[PDB]
Amino acid sequence: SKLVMIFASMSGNTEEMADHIAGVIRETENEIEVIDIMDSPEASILEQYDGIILGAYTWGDGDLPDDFLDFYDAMDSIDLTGKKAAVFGSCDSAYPKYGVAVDILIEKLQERGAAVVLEGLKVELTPEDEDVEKCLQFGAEFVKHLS
Ligand SMILES: Cc1cc2nc3c(=O)[nH]c(=O)nc-3n(C[C@H](O)[C@H](O)[C@H](O)COP(=O)(O)O)c2cc1C
Ligand SMILES: OC[C@H]1O[C@H](O)[C@H](O)[C@@H](O)[C@@H]1O
Repeated sequence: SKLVMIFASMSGNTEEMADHIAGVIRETENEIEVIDIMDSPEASILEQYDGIILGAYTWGDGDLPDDFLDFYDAMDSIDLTGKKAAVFGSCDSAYPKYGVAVDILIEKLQERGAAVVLEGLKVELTPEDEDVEKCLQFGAEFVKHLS
């Protein structure tokens, strides 16, 4: 199957999660294209993949990264029925609205018809060894849901 991952990372933590999730997935007989939101992918490309993984940190007042906002709006015009999807992000518990960018992206994927096959994965700030193992398990479980 063909997979796409779109992530956002300002201080590298969500990037580290993306690289380890995609690196695990890459060891299967599936292709995965990993794209940084700062390269401005158009949301219509999501329609062209069998599975979709989004990664995002949370920004001010429980919001999406600023660089995700145009893409998020463009998701209202895409059809994801049938696709398998999942979301992860780095987070900070000094904020009350903890990791809610993950929950916002999950909700939009649901609205467009994707089958969200994993709970959202939230890691506090920089992954530690246990967090990297969670990233491994996330990629492993995602692949199990494909066909
Ligand atoms: C201005 C600012 C606002 C933030 N707001 C939240 C928030 O509401 N909730 C949250 O969980 N983290 C929030 N954070 C924390 C970032 O999500 C956190 O530092 C994360 O590790 C960044 O991921 P990154 O390294 O991929 O950029 C915010 C951080 C900054 C600097
Ligand atoms: O792409 C726009 C339209 O796509 C689908 O039909 C959605 O279910 C509908 O709510 C939306 O208005």
